[PDB]
Order: sequence, then structure tokens, then C-alpha cells
Amino acid sequence: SHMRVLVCGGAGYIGSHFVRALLRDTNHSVVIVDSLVGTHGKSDHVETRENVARKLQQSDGPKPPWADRYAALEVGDVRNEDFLNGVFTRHGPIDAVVHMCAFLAVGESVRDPLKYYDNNVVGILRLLQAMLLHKCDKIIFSSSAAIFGNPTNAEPIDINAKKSPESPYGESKLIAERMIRDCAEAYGIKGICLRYFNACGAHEDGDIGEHYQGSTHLIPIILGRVMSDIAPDDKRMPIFGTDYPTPDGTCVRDYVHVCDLASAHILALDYVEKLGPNDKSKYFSVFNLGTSRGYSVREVIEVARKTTGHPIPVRECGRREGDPAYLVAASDKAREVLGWKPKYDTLEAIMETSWKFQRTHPNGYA
Amino acid sequence: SHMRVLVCGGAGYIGSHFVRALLRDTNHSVVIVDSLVGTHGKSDHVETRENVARKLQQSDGPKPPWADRYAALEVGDVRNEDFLNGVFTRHGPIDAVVHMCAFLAVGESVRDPLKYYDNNVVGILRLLQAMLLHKCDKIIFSSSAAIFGNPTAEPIDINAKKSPESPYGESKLIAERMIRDCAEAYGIKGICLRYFNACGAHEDGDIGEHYQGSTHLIPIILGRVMSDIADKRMPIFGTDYPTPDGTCVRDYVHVCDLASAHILALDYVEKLGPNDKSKYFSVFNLGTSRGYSVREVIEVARKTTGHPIPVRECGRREGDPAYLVAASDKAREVLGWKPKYDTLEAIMETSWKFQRTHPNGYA
Ligand SMILES: NC(=O)c1ccc[n+]([C@@H]2O[C@H](COP(=O)([O-])OP(=O)(O)OC[C@H]3O[C@@H](n4cnc5c(N)ncnc54)[C@H](O)[C@@H]3O)[C@@H](O)[C@H]2O)c1
Ligand SMILES: NC(=O)c1ccc[n+]([C@@H]2O[C@H](COP(=O)([O-])OP(=O)(O)OC[C@H]3O[C@@H](n4cnc5c(N)ncnc54)[C@H](O)[C@@H]3O)[C@@H](O)[C@H]2O)c1
Ligand SMILES: O=c1ccn([C@@H]2O[C@H](COP(=O)(O)OP(=O)(O)O[C@H]3O[C@H](CO)[C@H](F)[C@H](O)[C@H]3O)[C@@H](O)[C@H]2O)c(=O)[nH]1
Ligand SMILES: O=c1ccn([C@@H]2O[C@H](COP(=O)(O)OP(=O)(O)O[C@H]3O[C@H](CO)[C@H](F)[C@H](O)[C@H]3O)[C@@H](O)[C@H]2O)c(=O)[nH]1
Repeated sequence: SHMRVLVCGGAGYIGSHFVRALLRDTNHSVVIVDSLVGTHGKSDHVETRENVARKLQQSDGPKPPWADRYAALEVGDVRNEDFLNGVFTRHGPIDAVVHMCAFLAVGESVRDPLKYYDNNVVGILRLLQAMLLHKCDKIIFSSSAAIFGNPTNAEPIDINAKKSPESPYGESKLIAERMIRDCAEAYGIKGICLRYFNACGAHEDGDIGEHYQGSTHLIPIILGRVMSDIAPDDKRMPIFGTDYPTPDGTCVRDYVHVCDLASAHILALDYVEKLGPNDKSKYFSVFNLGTSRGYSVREVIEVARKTTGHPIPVRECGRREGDPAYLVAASDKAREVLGWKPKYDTLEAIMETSWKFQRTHPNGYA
Repeated sequence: SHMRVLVCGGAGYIGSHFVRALLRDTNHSVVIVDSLVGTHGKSDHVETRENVARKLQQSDGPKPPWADRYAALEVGDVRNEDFLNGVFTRHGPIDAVVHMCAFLAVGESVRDPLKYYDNNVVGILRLLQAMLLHKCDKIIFSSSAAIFGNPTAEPIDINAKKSPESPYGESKLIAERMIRDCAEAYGIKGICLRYFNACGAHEDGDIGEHYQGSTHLIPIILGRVMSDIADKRMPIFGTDYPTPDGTCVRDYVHVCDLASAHILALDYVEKLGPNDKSKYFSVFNLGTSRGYSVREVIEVARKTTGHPIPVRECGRREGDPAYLVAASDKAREVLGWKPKYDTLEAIMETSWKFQRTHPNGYA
């Protein structure tokens, strides 16, 4: 069932995986608006025409069904109203927006909040304005468990739990959920906010993922440590905080796989597509995306150890500014309403796909 | 005590009152940035160098100790990067920013949020960014009782749980987190002033909110009297709220009492420096602590005018919480705030005095 989807931030880690899924498992037409700021200014991994042609070229087994499926690449910043309006016009009419652009370094957001309030909030505000201008009524926004922060009993957080963000990154997601929500009653915009918890894993083909260099996330940062235990003879793995209210001092988290997250967006796209003016108390919804099983920083590292076969010595430090103690998803609503079935349940299987990618990319897409 | 103040939205209703107060009760220098988007694009009423000399000229009798004082006026949007930097360059260094500019129709905000999100939120961000670039480190922000929304009875505490009933309430709220965050990150000192329902005119009767195109009760009410002298029926929005009389209860605070709270807030931020901490971000609720329903206001209007103010009852205006009255202990105990006005009757008198002698606003 055809739609023309514009994907902001579509050249990033999570973005690349969603795009892949669109190309492979939908008949949807894809436009990526990305600025490349989160991709060191490069677009080699992006499945453009044009790039997919150069992949079908060098090498061949049996030509797969998805082979001619490619995305357009508009490069520039969504905060640029002039450029963005051009994108909607040239590639329209756009049916739905999947909004995945942001800055996402929780630690950085505390030290430089203006940088986060600007990009994250102003970005979304421009999207909604463009949508309005171009008669576009559907949006999937990449939200985050960072909206919940700490309780005022640590167990799976449902869609409606209290929102006390502990970081300006969390704030900026919540602000955007509010703007989107408010556009529902006012303009009939149909929005689904998806609260990913901790994005992890990589595509089974092992060719796109989150390289450890410049990364701020746990699993990339471990594997990165493993990549230098390997390289020709301080080294150890930093733990941020061991004095949290958890069964082992380490922050606990819910590690969901980028492909399961990808499939949630397709269900979400499908669910907003079938909404009628009849409803319309369903025009805005939210969903928490996670496995529901939690792991602590210490537990994570252990799984890396068994997955890579490497020593990985640790090294404890002080807490990072803006980290809750616990963030584990209750995903009932996603499973009921969207019929979301996450294929990856254990971290071991996810860890496998993250390793497979990293271990084959010593220098990244470079 | 000589400090240089940028007042954004200073050409407005509350701005003009705060500025006069700055000019007459302090030695602060004064610069006004305002796009004139709320003053119908004119500045005749602004106390610039030209205009303060004309008051002097038409005036008879001995000059007051403030007859020469005046503010600089800069015309443009705070959202325009170039223009703002221009203003900070020329008039710099700026010691404090007073941020009073916004869109403010609670009703319109529900119907058209992005208009409010753009202006209210993008506005405060630009300022915060421009404050950062030009090394200004003190801000006084115009907040609102609209951040509280309905409870989950009693005058409202600064730390009462905030659940906004409207996009306008939301935008004031998010600016407060933005400003709080900025204290921690960059050591900006910020005071958030939650005004309640702003009311009254100044005692001289030359300035205040004209009724034509106003979205506010008291101006709309006195509007009806003017319409009749100078349905015509005065509409009541909702009669089914859970309040004693069925109509919304609000807390009407005199613009001059609001003004003097700012001057108190300026003394409070300047009296901080390196050698401090957690006094860097603070919030104050500003009201009289007396609640008046819509019906009661109309009664006070009815008494002040001699006019019958014939009425008709409609449904709710969306985004209106039932009850919004201030608890102002903290504002008194920490700034030393003493609102000179208390009952709505005396406040209503200043309102009407202005309004009855201004058949066509400023034109
Ligand atoms: N990574 C996670 O664990 C995770 C979890 C929850 C939420 N999220 C959210 O999901 C989204 C994407 O996550 P990611 O991990 O892929 O990060 P990412 O940096 O890999 O991808 C985001 C993309 O957005 C782009 N971008 C940033 N600002 C832009 C701008 N203003 N205009 C155009 N493009 C811009 C970047 O270039 C990047 O390609 C973000 O919105 C993030 O907040 C991520
Ligand atoms: N009026 C009230 O009942 C009251 C109560 C609570 C809070 N507030 C807040 O206090 C402030 C004062 O409101 P007011 O009653 O004087 O209304 P007002 O419209 O008269 O004042 C706002 C002024 O700012 C200007 N302005 C708006 N956007 C601007 C922009 N982006 N750039 C430059 N100038 C801009 C307008 O031209 C206007 O002069 C507002 O921030 C309002 O939200 C007012
Ligand atoms: O060297 C390191 C690096 C990280 N950590 C810790 O590993 C855990 C996970 O950290 P990440 O940065 O990978 O992810 P977060 O838990 O900070 O994730 C938050 O940021 C993400 C976006 O970047 C998502 F939004 C997510 O929903 C939100 O919870 C935390 O204890 C963090 O402090 C360490 O102990 N040592
Ligand atoms: O024609 C009217 C106009 C107003 N009202 C009622 O009068 C009360 C006050 O209305 P206003 O819009 O004049 O004032 P608000 O209470 O909506 O003020 C709100 O918005 C103000 C700024 O516009 C301030 F921010 C204030 O903090 C916040 O309570 C509300 O119940 C409103 O529904 C009527 O019945 N008929």
C-alpha cells in the first residue's frame, strides 16, 4: 500500500536501518532529508540509486528482489525552511514524515543545552510547519525513554508513567511530543511518538551499524575497546557510576534491536494511514519500544566478553550527568495496537550482530 | 542603582508599565526591543527621548525628578538573528534582559499552537543564545499562571504541580526549563515571574490595554460600555466549571504591582555573583491572592461604570483552567514584594479611568 515517506535524519544509525526496511519490505517511496552532521559529512552507506547500483555491480550472487529499490537523498538541514520547503515540493506530495533527526548525547545536553533545545525543538517545529504548508497529515517521531527519568520499585515503564526528564535531551523529546500532540486537535495531524529505549544491534548483513569512533554509547564503546586489544600491542573499559540504586550499582537499561525498531515504524506508518476523521481521539498516540528484559552496565560487558571472546578489563568512574538509574520498557501497547513482535529477545543475539559489524569495520564506512 | 536593561516586549501593555517604573523609581538605563506586533505597529505611547520631551512640553508646573529620563527603542523581532546582535552590539554591555515578548491569547493558542510555539519558544531561545554570545548573564522572564493548569480551592504555590491546559501555558513552561537548564550550564541567573491575571492602568491614566481587539475580560467588558456611549451582549465563557458560581475564578493583579516586582527582581539578580550557587534560578508567583469569578468581575465592572452590562452565557473557551489564584508568600518573603493594590474595585477604577478617556486607543 503505497506512500511517499520523507525520513529526516534518515542517514543515521537507526535511520539507515529504517530505510533498509522500507526499501526491502514496503512499496513505499523514500526521501531522506539528512544534513550528515551525525555521519562525518559522508553518505557512502546511504542506499541511493547511485550507490545501490555500485553495490549490485561489484559482486553478485543471485540478484535479490529488493535490488532496484533506492532512496532519494536531500542533503541539508531541516531547520532551513527554504531548503525543506523545496524538498517537500520537489519530492511530493509527501504522505508521511518520519522524524529521526536530533542531537542525542545525554551527557553533552546537560553541559550545552542551547545546542539541544535549538536542534531538537526548532527542528521539529519546522517539520510540523512544513507539513501544515504542504497538506501533509501523518508523522512518526523518534522519541526516547529519556522522557521518563527517575521515579518521584524499579520495573517496566508503561507509556503513561510520569515524565520528569533528567537531561535537556529528555526535555527536548517531551517538548516535541507536546507540540505534536497539540497539532492533533488543532490541525488534524496524525502523530505517533515512538519512545525507543536503547538502540543496539546491526543489520544481519553486517554492513551498517554504529562504529565506535566518536560514539557516546555503551556497546559501541566496549566493542571499540575490543578493537584495540586486537590492534598491534590507559586501555580499560570505563564504567560511569557504581553507586546507583540498582542490584549492582550500575545503570540498568533495555537494549532493543534496530531492526525490531525498524518494523515498529512500518506498523506505525500503517496504523496512522488507516485513521479516519471518524476517530479522532486516536490521532495522537505513544508507544514504548523495548524488549522488557533489562541488563546492567556490568551485565552488558559480560555478554560482550562471551560474544567476542576477549578479556575486556573494566575501570570504574563517576556517574555521567543526566543518567537515570533504570530504564526498562513495558511494550504491551505496541504489541496490542501495532502488533509489534520484536524478533530479538536476548542481548546475546543482538550483541552478535553488533560485533559482526564492528569487527568487520576497523575504520567504519571509511 | 545603574544597570543597563534590555526589555523585550517593552512597547506592550505590561512592558510600558514596567518601563515607566524603571524610569521613575531607579537609575537603570533602558533599551527596548519590540516588533510592535502587539501595538498595532505604532509607538506613540512609548517613553522614548522624543515622547518624554513632549509630555514635558504639554505639561504645566515644576518638573518631576524623572522628567528627563527615557528609554531607547529598537524596532524588530527578537527571532531575527542579525537585528538582535545589532541591538546587543550598539547598546552593550547589557547587564540584564527582561523578556516580556510573546503571543498570549489562551484561546488562540489551542486553535493554532505552532504560532505560539514558534514565537514564545523560538523567542526565548534566541535571547538565551544572544545573552550567551554577548556575555550578558542576568534574565527576568515573563511567565504565567497558565503553567499550572488544573490540579490533580487554594491559592497556588510556586511548586504546585504544573500541567498546562493550553499551548500558551506549555510554551511558558518549556522556557522555564530552558532558563533553569541555562543556569546550570552557563551560570546565567534567571528569575521566572509567574504573573497571574494582569489588570489595571497606571494612575496618570495615559496608558493601558485598549479594548479594540483585546482578548481579555476586563478590557472586553469596558469595551461594551464604550461601544454604547462612545449581540452587543457581554459573553460569559462557560458556566459549568467546578467553581462556587460556575464561572472561572482568576486573580487580578495591578500592572504597577507587577512592575515593581521586576525592579525588586533586578536588585535580586545583581546582588549575586561567583560567590553564590543555587540562588541562580528562582521562580515567583505574582497575584493578590484574592480570586474573582467572571460573574463577580462583571459586578465590579457594573459598579464602576454605572452601566448595566447586559450579559449572555456561552460555552467554554478551550484552554481555560477553572481556578487560578496566587499564593505569594515567597514573592513577599524573598524579594520584599508589597502589592499596593488588593481589591478589584480600586484596580478596576484605574482601568476605567484610562479606558473612558481613550475612545479610540492611541489614535
Ligand atoms: N540511539 C539511540 O539509543 C536512540 C534511542 C532513543 C531515541 N533515539 C532518537 O532516534 C533518532 C536517531 O537516532 P540515531 O541513533 O540514528 O542517531 P544518529 O546521529 O545516527 O542519526 C540522526 C541523524 O539525524 C541527522 N541530523 C541531526 N540534526 C539534523 C538536522 N537538524 N537536519 C537534518 N539532519 C539532522 C544526523 O546527521 C543523523 O544522520 C534521534 O532522533 C534520537 O534522538 C535514538
Ligand atoms: N496580559 C496578561 O494577563 C499577562 C499575564 C501573565 C503573563 N503575561 C505575559 O507577560 C508578557 C506581557 O504581556 P502583555 O499583556 O503586555 O501583552 P502585549 O502583547 O501587550 O506585550 C507583548 C509585547 O511583545 C511584543 N512582541 C511579541 N512578539 C515579539 C517578537 N518576537 N519580537 C519582538 N517583540 C515581540 C508585542 O509587540 C508586544 O508589545 C507576555 O509575555 C505575556 O505572555 C501577561
Ligand atoms: O564508557 C561508558 C559509556 C557509557 N556508560 C553507561 O552505559 C549506560 C548506557 O549509556 P548510553 O549512552 O549507551 O545510552 P543511554 O542509557 O544514555 O541512553 C539514552 O540516550 C539514548 C540516545 O543517545 C536514547 F535516547 C535512550 O533512550 C536514553 O536512555 C549508562 O549507564 C551510561 O552511563 C558507561 O558506563 N561507560
Ligand atoms: O469575553 C470574555 C473574555 C474572557 N472571559 C473569561 O474571563 C476569564 C479570564 O480571561 P482572560 O483571557 O482575560 O484571562 P486568562 O485567565 O485567560 O489569562 C490567562 O492568559 C493571560 C495572558 O493572556 C495570563 F497569561 C494569565 O496568567 C492566564 O491565566 C476566563 O475564564 C475567560 O474565559 C469571558 O467569560 N468572556
